[PDB]
Amino acid sequence: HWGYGKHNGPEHWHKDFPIAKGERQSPVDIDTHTAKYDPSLKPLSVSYDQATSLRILNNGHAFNVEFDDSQDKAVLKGGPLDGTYRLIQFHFHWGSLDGQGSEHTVDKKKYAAELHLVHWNTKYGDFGKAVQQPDGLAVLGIFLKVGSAKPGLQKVVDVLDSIKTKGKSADFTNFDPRGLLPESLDYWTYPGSHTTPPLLECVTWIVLKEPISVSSEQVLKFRKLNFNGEGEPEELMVDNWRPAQPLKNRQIKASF
Ligand SMILES: [Zn+2]
Repeated sequence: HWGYGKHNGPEHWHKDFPIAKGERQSPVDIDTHTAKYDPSLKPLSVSYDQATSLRILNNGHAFNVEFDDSQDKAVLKGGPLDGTYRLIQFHFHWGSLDGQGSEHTVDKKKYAAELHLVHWNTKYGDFGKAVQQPDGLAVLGIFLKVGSAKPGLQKVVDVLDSIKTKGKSADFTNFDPRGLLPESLDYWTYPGSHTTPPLLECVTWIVLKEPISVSSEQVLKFRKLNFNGEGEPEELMVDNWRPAQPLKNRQIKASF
């Protein structure tokens, strides 16, 4: 099936998911000079004090931190959004080297990694139904640069050993997502899609301007993950990012 290799990479996805070359595909390049300042844009509201993490899993394309979304426990509202979005999971995209890894780019600049906090619109009742709506999801994107270590991230780094290969999972309770947020909530927003198959065009992108710094050692551990299942040839999980897609008329607005 699809992956990030030469034979099943992003350039091949269109064959199985024709929407690959749709009109509101993601990620894109954020041109800071063309992005439009919108004063009608409300401040983001991140309510994660009562978040409940459950576990972490290696799905063979990335690692996911799953949360209990049976109640309005960890929610996102305000900004360009209408209604309440519930956090379901978070994952990252990274590279083989520090000069690449982000999906979205700023003025063509690539970051070391990119964190995705995925949320679904409650009016649709479940994740599965939300992915069928134009306003079904809301993903908060955060860039990672290499500098100083991120204390909040270390809990996640230490558990990777446990989910080395495709299909493994481990209990992961009492993880507070708040340790991964930058100081500023200033952002860019545009309508787009998921960055992995089914690449459904149901996402309201919310990309934070201010990146979070992670240490060399922390990102190094990400790079030790495997795409492959256990007992199979070892394929390091690196460069699990999709290249920037055409804006195609769409407009990127700024909250600042
Ligand atoms: Zn993602």
